[PDB]
Amino acid sequence: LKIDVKTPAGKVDGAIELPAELFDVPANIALMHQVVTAQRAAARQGTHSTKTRGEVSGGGRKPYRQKGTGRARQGSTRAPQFTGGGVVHGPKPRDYSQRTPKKMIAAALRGALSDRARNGRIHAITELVEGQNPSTKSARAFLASLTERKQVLVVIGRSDEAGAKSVRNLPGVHILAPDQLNTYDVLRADDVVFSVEALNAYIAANT
Amino acid sequence: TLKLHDLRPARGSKIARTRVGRGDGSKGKTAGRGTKGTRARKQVPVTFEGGQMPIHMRLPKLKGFRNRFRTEYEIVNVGDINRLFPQGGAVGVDDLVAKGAVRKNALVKVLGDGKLTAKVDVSAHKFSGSARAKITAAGGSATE
Amino acid sequence: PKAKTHSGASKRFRRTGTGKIVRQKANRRHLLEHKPSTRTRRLDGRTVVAANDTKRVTSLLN
Amino acid sequence: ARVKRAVNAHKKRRSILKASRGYRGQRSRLYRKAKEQQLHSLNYAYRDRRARKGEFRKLWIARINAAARLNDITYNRLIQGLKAAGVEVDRKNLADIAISDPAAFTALVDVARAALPEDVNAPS
RNA sequence: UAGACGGUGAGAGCCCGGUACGCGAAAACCCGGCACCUGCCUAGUAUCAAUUCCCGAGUAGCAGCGGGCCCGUGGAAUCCGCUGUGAAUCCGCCGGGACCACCCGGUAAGCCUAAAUACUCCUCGAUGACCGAUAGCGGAUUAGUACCGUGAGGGAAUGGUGAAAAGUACCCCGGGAGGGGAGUGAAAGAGUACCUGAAACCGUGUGCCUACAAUCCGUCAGAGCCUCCUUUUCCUCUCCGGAGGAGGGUGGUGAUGGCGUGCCUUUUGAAGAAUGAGCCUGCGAGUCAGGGACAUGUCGCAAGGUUAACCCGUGUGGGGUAGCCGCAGCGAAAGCGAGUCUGAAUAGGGCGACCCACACGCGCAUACGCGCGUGUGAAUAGUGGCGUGUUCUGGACCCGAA
RNA sequence: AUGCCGUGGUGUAAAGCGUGGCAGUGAGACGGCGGGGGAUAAGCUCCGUACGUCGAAAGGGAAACAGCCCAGAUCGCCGGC
RNA sequence: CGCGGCACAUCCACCUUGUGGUGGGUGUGGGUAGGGGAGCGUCCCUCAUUCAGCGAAGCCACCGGGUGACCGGUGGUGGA
Ligand SMILES: [Mg+2]
Ligand SMILES: [Mg+2]
Ligand SMILES: [Mg+2]
Ligand SMILES: [Mg+2]
Ligand SMILES: [Mg+2]
Ligand SMILES: [Mg+2]
Ligand SMILES: [Mg+2]
Ligand SMILES: [Mg+2]
Ligand SMILES: [Mg+2]
Ligand SMILES: [Mg+2]
Ligand SMILES: [Mg+2]
Ligand SMILES: [Mg+2]
Ligand SMILES: [Mg+2]
Ligand SMILES: [Mg+2]
Ligand SMILES: [Mg+2]
Ligand SMILES: [Mg+2]
Ligand SMILES: [Mg+2]
Ligand SMILES: [Mg+2]
Ligand SMILES: [Mg+2]
Ligand SMILES: [Mg+2]
Ligand SMILES: [Mg+2]
Ligand SMILES: [Mg+2]
Ligand SMILES: [Mg+2]
Ligand SMILES: [Mg+2]
Ligand SMILES: [Mg+2]
Ligand SMILES: [Mg+2]
Ligand SMILES: [Mg+2]
Ligand SMILES: [Mg+2]
Ligand SMILES: [Mg+2]
Ligand SMILES: [Mg+2]
Ligand SMILES: [Mg+2]
Ligand SMILES: [Mg+2]
Ligand SMILES: [Mg+2]
Ligand SMILES: [Mg+2]
Ligand SMILES: [Mg+2]
Ligand SMILES: [Mg+2]
Ligand SMILES: [Mg+2]
Ligand SMILES: [Mg+2]
Ligand SMILES: [Mg+2]
Ligand SMILES: [Mg+2]
Ligand SMILES: [Mg+2]
Ligand SMILES: [Mg+2]
Ligand SMILES: [Mg+2]
Ligand SMILES: [Mg+2]
Ligand SMILES: [Mg+2]
Ligand SMILES: [Mg+2]
Ligand SMILES: [Mg+2]
Ligand SMILES: [Mg+2]
Ligand SMILES: [Mg+2]
Ligand SMILES: [Mg+2]
Ligand SMILES: [Mg+2]
Ligand SMILES: [Mg+2]
Ligand SMILES: [Mg+2]
Ligand SMILES: [Mg+2]
Ligand SMILES: [Mg+2]
Ligand SMILES: [Mg+2]
Ligand SMILES: [Mg+2]
Ligand SMILES: [Mg+2]
Ligand SMILES: [Mg+2]
Ligand SMILES: [Mg+2]
Ligand SMILES: [Mg+2]
Ligand SMILES: [Mg+2]
Ligand SMILES: [Mg+2]
Repeated sequence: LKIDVKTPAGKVDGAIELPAELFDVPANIALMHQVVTAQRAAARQGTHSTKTRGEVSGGGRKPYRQKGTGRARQGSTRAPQFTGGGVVHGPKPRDYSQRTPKKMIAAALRGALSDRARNGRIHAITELVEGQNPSTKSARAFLASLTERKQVLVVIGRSDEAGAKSVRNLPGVHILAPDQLNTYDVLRADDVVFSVEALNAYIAANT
Repeated sequence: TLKLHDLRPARGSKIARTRVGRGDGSKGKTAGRGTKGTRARKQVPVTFEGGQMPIHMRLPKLKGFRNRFRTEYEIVNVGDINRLFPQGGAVGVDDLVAKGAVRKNALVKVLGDGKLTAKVDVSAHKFSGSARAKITAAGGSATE
Repeated sequence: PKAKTHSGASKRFRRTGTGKIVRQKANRRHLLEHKPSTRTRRLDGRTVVAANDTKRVTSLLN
Repeated sequence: ARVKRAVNAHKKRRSILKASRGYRGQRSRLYRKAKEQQLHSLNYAYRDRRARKGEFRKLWIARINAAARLNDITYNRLIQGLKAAGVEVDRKNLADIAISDPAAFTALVDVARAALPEDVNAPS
């Protein structure tokens, strides 16, 4: 309900009040399983392909006369029972995106962020590096003062570039913009670390 | 905390697909067809009744014509006015769209089903004959 | 694609307010001199499509 | 995902061929012919587990009948005599006493012969 | 600011090529600026007049025959061709679905025109709940090659030693091939016939059975023999050893007795002398698209539900009300509307709405419940996702003609 | 005589009915009893039968033997009727 | 019929008194076309976790387990 804001190399300056209609929502698991499935279904590429019997090279003529040879009648050399023939019902390029409604997408995101806020997993900071040039060493030590856990979602504003560069190649740290929060990256994370500008922009976009 | 390995669908939502033609312990060789005739390799069209004159040619056509220039109204009942506006006042076409009684961009028409007990003052198109009665008998007016 | 409805069946069947499917009745267009008025009044109007035809007629209308 | 078939398909092939060890010809060597014979072998086995309950009874009755005729009675009136005397020993053990202890089988005939009615041909 | 990816003697951010990030161009090409240079313009304007002239010609229109429009010649407009006939310059002409009148709209028979859209032989940079050598391109290999055909054409098969070639010096048998010993290597249980090395199939050795018996070749009953472990005194060398026998137990085999008509397909009925199958290994058949259709499971919102193209973002995120479905029906329709069509009907019938399970009460009815308020607070509803079944249109489960 | 329709009792779980989803089948065979065609022949052919079995039914009997007689196999037992 | 195991329907009891579970009766459980229900094995991806040059896969053999598809252990071979 109330998150104290900490500073890089320092102490608590202020606090943010999380609104209860956005961070204290009861979590629907059947709803979150549908949204997380639909995002990984949209994440696919679907570039898998085979050839049918009409698309394998050659195979136009009838290879011998139908009656009088003592062989089974065949009709084409690229039938699917042959070696080198076309695939029957094989893969073709598909798109797997789904049509999950807007209210179901927004409710799963609130239900995942409510579960982190209910467990003390939301952290508010002012910035990652306290200067203007990036430094992974100083930014790693500051996240270790917050967390001891392997998966960390850092939500910082897109204009802030020195903070984003400072936590890029840290393993187990995912960066995204405040208007790109979704259910998969929040349920993968153990600790969601907002910036003070990033958390105020998420609340103001949802009142 | 809920993690990605704690999510599972609602019971009964995801059911298994029937894979047909995969041995004798399931739907076996013929995959539910059984026959040796048309239904064993092809579909039969719905319009075909074996050769006699079908139901969509035995019967006569429905009589009449469609009016090309037919105007259509979106309908609101005066009993719905009593529930939507329990204080009375002016009721326009824009006031009925926001209250969900009627669709956008269409001519409205008040009908007289229900009990109007409030003092409303409603502007619309084409009042019903029993709707002009109940509006004035409740204390209001109805103009075009 | 998109399912095309059946043109000849939509000229012969329609739906009521509750969802019944109604039709008109045959033996009425011509040869009407030897038919008494007890018969043309029986063949007048509309009746509901019988239960043994309602599955195939509903799929022609859809 | 293209799936090769062999890791799954060889599972039932190895087990059919182990159940057919000791068959002669193609019936221990080839999977298609070992499997036709396992269909008959497990029907024959089912058929014979229910048949040997009658086969052993057919063996026991033959030995009770042989031992009773040594003690000048038939199998026929011996079974009437033991039902009349209330001796509920079954034919499995009555053909086992007849071999290992012939004196006790003579003591059972005298119980069966005494309980038998005076004229067996007279009506009940 | 680098934990991309690959290499390196086995899972490397710190060993190598790189990566993040930055730096770089003689000349040619491309793009742009500024100059040269090249063109264009500097006399019209305004008011009034209706007197005249002009406003795209073998054209429009008309007719015959055709083509195409939702429109298959129809009452057939608008648009195009061929044949005949053939105007008018604004009071003109053409269109507004035969046609006429009024009215509205526009000025055919001259020309040019960017962007929004389509495509990828090819270049560069990436990517995959794509393939991994019968797959994936026909082509990882002489590949459109070898080969087949007079020709147009058709059209294959063929990858892997090891980290390193250190690819076995030397000796022996042999004409060689091949081997044996040595030696190399972590391993030749990796030796250019080379990673792993399955089955069919082919030998050699060994245990049991079999040369007087009629066998869908198995199954149940069952003796003996062979093998390897164990219970009771004995060889008690006794910790030994199990040394031999007796009992039990595995594993192999099966003298002998009974029972016993292959599998598939297709049929009234097949062991059938009906069909298919020599054998093994590998491959070979209900799939996919779509805000489709009907029905259901399930989730979200709910008298509402939901967006499409599109827009913005590193993405699966946020916008986007056009639309669709629900919201009142009845009627050929005009129409009227909890009703409405038919009808002369205040007749009946069709279709459609319509609660008594109930407190008080109102003229009340044996107590019953007809009508209406406050509910006693009656019992319902749609729509968008995702499963699944059927289905429509597509090759539509797969193979097969003449 | 049976059969058929109605009704009142009594009995009887897996009867009946309405409306949806998905079917398959629409070549039958012999046996009993009644009839047609045929020569009152056919392992003939065509109908009737709250008749039966096979089809799709293993087990026991009929020497063998889909359709006849007995009996309907959840599995195990070296029990009994 | 007897004794023992399993399954399904129904009834009777209860434990959040059907989303179900446990217990006790009675009944039922041949089956082609076909309908409904519930599962085994192969492969790929995601999250979590755990093995592996002190030997992964694959293969071979022996010993065992399950109501079925099938599984597990141990050893030999082998090299990720
Ligand atoms: Mg072709
Ligand atoms: Mg062909
Ligand atoms: Mg291919
Ligand atoms: Mg969206
Ligand atoms: Mg699917
Ligand atoms: Mg088959
Ligand atoms: Mg078939
Ligand atoms: Mg059929
Ligand atoms: Mg005809
Ligand atoms: Mg008429
Ligand atoms: Mg008349
Ligand atoms: Mg043998
Ligand atoms: Mg018996
Ligand atoms: Mg790497
Ligand atoms: Mg480097
Ligand atoms: Mg002009
Ligand atoms: Mg013309
Ligand atoms: Mg035309
Ligand atoms: Mg001309
Ligand atoms: Mg007009
Ligand atoms: Mg012009
Ligand atoms: Mg042009
Ligand atoms: Mg253009
Ligand atoms: Mg391009
Ligand atoms: Mg490329
Ligand atoms: Mg190839
Ligand atoms: Mg040549
Ligand atoms: Mg040598
Ligand atoms: Mg050597
Ligand atoms: Mg060495
Ligand atoms: Mg090795
Ligand atoms: Mg070799
Ligand atoms: Mg090898
Ligand atoms: Mg002999
Ligand atoms: Mg004989
Ligand atoms: Mg025949
Ligand atoms: Mg049949
Ligand atoms: Mg044959
Ligand atoms: Mg034969
Ligand atoms: Mg043959
Ligand atoms: Mg209507
Ligand atoms: Mg009426
Ligand atoms: Mg719903
Ligand atoms: Mg039904
Ligand atoms: Mg017939
Ligand atoms: Mg047939
Ligand atoms: Mg018949
Ligand atoms: Mg007869
Ligand atoms: Mg006959
Ligand atoms: Mg008969
Ligand atoms: Mg039988
Ligand atoms: Mg039966
Ligand atoms: Mg029999
Ligand atoms: Mg017999
Ligand atoms: Mg008896
Ligand atoms: Mg039974
Ligand atoms: Mg059954
Ligand atoms: Mg079946
Ligand atoms: Mg080893
Ligand atoms: Mg694998
Ligand atoms: Mg195994
Ligand atoms: Mg192992
Ligand atoms: Mg192994």
